[PDB]
Formats: sequence, C-alpha cells, structure tokens
Amino acid sequence: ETLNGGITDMLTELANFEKNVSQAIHKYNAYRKAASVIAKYPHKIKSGAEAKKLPGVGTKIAEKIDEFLATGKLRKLEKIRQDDTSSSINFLTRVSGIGPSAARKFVDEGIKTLEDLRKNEDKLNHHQRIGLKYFGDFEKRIPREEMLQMQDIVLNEVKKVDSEYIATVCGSFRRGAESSGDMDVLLTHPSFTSESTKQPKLLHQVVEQLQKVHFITDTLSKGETKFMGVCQLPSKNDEKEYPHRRIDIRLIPKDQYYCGVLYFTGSDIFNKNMRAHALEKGFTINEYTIRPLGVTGVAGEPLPVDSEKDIFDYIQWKYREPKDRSE
DNA sequence: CCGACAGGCGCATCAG
DNA sequence: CTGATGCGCCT
DNA sequence: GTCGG
Ligand SMILES: [Cl-]
Ligand SMILES: [Mg+2]
Ligand SMILES: [Mg+2]
Ligand SMILES: [Mg+2]
Ligand SMILES: [Mg+2]
Ligand SMILES: [Mg+2]
Ligand SMILES: [Mg+2]
Repeated sequence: ETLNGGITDMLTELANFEKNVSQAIHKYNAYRKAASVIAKYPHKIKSGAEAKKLPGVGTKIAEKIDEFLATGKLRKLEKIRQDDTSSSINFLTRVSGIGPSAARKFVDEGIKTLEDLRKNEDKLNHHQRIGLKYFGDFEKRIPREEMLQMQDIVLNEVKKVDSEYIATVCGSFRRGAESSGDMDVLLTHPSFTSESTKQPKLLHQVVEQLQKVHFITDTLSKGETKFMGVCQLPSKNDEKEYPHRRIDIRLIPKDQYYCGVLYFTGSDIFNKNMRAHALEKGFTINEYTIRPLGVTGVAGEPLPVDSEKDIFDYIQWKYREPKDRSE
C-alpha cells in the first residue's frame, strides 16, 4: 500500500503506545517524527543504518527497523498486543473525550469494553457520552464529495446570518485530500479583530443557525472562539442516513486570518515542524501571530503579515502550497 | 552529555 | 467566587 | 526517542 508502510505502521503503533499507555508525550512525538520522515523517504529502506541517516531516526529506531526487516515483526509490539491492560487502555482512547488518563482509570475500575462503557454512561462526561453515542460513525472517513456538500451548507447558512462572515474549510480538505477525518471551519467577521470585538455572540449566531437547519446535531464544547461538535448531512426519502460527523469551528480575528489559516490547514506534524523551525530561527508562531524571540525568551511584538507566504519568508522557508503540507 | 521538544481553547477539578 | 492546573482536544 | 549546542 505504501513504500515503507510496514516500518511506518510499526512506528505509529509505538507512538500510540507511548501516548496512550506510557503517557510519554515526547516519545509519542519522537516516534511520529520518525514515521513522518520515513514516509516521505523515496527509497525502500534496506537497513536500519540507512534509516538512521534521516533526521528524527536514531539508534533505537534503527535497531527496531533492523528487527522488523529481518523478521517481519517487532517483539516489543507483539508483547504489547497481548497485554490486556495496554490493549484495553488503547481501545478506550478511541472514544472521543477519553484520553490516556481517563482510559487507565476506567480500565482500573473494570471498564474495558464498548459494552462496559454503554452500561456506565453516568460515569462519562458530556463529551465522552457523545463520543460513545457516535463511536462507529466517528471512525468513518468523509469522502471529499460529502465534504463539498457540507461546505455548501455551512457557507450558505453563514451567509444567511451575515454576508460579512467569511467561512473557510481548512484541514485535510484545504490540502486537497480525497477524504477527511472531520470538518474544520475557520470563521472571520469584520467586527472581531485583534483590536476590538464590536459585536458579541459572533460564533454563537452561526452555531445557532446551523442547529436550526438540523446540520449541527450535538455540542461537545463551545466558547467564544471555538466550537467542537457533531453535524450530519441531510438524507433523501428511503435513504439510509449519513454518518454523524465531527465538526470544529474556530473564530479568528479578521486581521490575523493568515496565521489562522496556516494553523488550521496543518497538517499537525507540519505545524509542529514549522513552529519548531521558527523557534530555531528566533521566532514563535501561533494561530494569531508570528513574533520575534529576544535573548530572554519573551516574545516581542507581532510582525506584519498579509499572506501565508510572509510567515514562511520570516523563517526563511520556501513556500509550500497546502497540498504539500500533508503527511 | 543534556535541555528542549508547538501552541493554545474549553472543560473539569482543586485550594482558598 | 478566583486563579492555577492538567486533561483532551484541534491543526 | 532524538539531536544540536
Ligand atoms: Cl468573541
Ligand atoms: Mg479519545
Ligand atoms: Mg486530525
Ligand atoms: Mg480535519
Ligand atoms: Mg478537526
Ligand atoms: Mg436521524
Ligand atoms: Mg499541550
């Protein structure tokens, strides 16, 4: 299916173990870094020493790669796969709203199956309850055809609330992916800038309208600038319903759109790589601004930005189109 | 050898 | 009630 | 787990 798929699968599985079971986030990310650089490597890897030349692959992963190439498996992962506790904790984290901490606690309390979760909903917070309700649906991917229908609904309903809003579908969709895990919507309005909020309830307005027309069905979390919830396309007579889908909406100051869209377009690993490179170059990037770093570590004042490319220029990177920011 | 590893929103919890 | 903390999440 | 001072 992919060039070094066995190796990248192995490393991703180790990343998940370190995140979900070990609760070691830097090992998680180190494994993800290695998987990422390897996935982009345009040769079929013949040895661990060859892999070790790539940035992010060290002695330990090279050693694992040699085992995998020689035997087709990793004894370390075979052990983890048979460990009941590890498997159960891993499984529970697949429910949206259950992370490593909550999964371990549930598993300690004897709760380790979908059945167990369902007969213990009173032990779940709101988010987790909705994640359980739509467990199967949330692991389905969204065909780009459906993303396009969803975009049409969101853009048209936003326009009905106020023609001044601009809604931009970001994430994997903006990177040209033929399928997406969920929908990410960046929202701006003239009355919300970094200098003032001249109208309240800007995000609420939009969420309310999408609820009215039955597009948004559930709310996981909702503040002044970020909505996390569930939506569903309308189905026609006699047709099975579409799966429920995860949707995220982020209201960003209009004058900080470019940092906002850079953030929201990702990928996640791309953002981590780009932000880490910015730090190396003496800058810090968030979804709002790019700022210089002084000697002390105090971030300076936001630099002027009027394109995505400007952010790349500051850190001396050649521009990468959204399509080339994917894993 | 070892300090740093991206950055931040919303929620739930804790001390006072 | 604040204010601080950490979880789980987003890209 | 990795790597640049
Ligand atoms: Cl606001
Ligand atoms: Mg989860
Ligand atoms: Mg994602
Ligand atoms: Mg997405
Ligand atoms: Mg999302
Ligand atoms: Mg229905
Ligand atoms: Mg964090």
